[PDB]
Amino acid sequence: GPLKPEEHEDILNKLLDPELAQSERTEALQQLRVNYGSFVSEYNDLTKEARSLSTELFKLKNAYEESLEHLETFKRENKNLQEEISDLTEQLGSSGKTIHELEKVRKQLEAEVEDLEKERDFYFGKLRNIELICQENEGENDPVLQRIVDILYATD
Amino acid sequence: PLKPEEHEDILNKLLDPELAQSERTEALQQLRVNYGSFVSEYNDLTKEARSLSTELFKLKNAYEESLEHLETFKRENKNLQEEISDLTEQLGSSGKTIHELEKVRKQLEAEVEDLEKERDFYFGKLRNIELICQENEGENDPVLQRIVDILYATDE
Repeated sequence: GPLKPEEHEDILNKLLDPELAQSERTEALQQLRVNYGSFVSEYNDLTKEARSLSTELFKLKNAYEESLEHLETFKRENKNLQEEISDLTEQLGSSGKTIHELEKVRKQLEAEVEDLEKERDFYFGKLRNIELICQENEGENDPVLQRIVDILYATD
Repeated sequence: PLKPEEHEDILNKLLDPELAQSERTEALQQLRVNYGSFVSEYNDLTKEARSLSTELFKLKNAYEESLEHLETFKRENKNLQEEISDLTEQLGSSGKTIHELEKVRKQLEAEVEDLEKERDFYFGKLRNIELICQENEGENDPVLQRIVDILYATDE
């Protein structure tokens, strides 16, 4: 780009001698002049660049805060959905425990019905068998047997 | 640093090789000091620029990380919310199992009751018949003896 400090100094040295080539004197000044105009334009450009960088910054700062706000509202919804799932699985736990107890109850009741059915059949079959014996012997006209028959035939 | 016109005015003095040696040394020193400090202010600004080009870089990265965290929570929240509807169906059917098992419990308890009544009814008849056979033991009646054999026979 422009002139480095030690190069600039090289020209100043030439300009010190009051009796060096006048053509080279005026040529040395035009170098200093053209250099100084470039260095001002370089500095200016660099100032326009830093200003625009500062504008990109706080334009990105507006975006960062909208995103940090957006991200926080999903963090909260994520936590709310967590507690939601937690509460449903606690209910599934209790529901499951209730079902397990009702199934034990059902199993107990079915074993009791089986037993009671078989006991009822056992008594009924005895009454059938006893009526066959009364029937075999009815020609005896035995009033004791007929009392047994009266018990057998009585309806609820 | 000095304005381009002040710089020019110092070049205009130096154009003259007959300028007094004291005036020339001071002029040259004016351009010397000015140039070094201009290069300083230029280099301060360059490192000041690249400073904000790094902060902008870090912030850009942070902002994009913020966006990606928001996409992760979004995708996760839809996944949680679909999990809740699944858990909710599971719990809904769980409650239906409880209601069905409760209806079954009531029906089986009512059936146990009915079978106890019917069992007691036939048993009551057998008891009345045992009493008749007991009261008529003295008869030594083989028909009653066969009825007694039935009353006391075992299920096996």
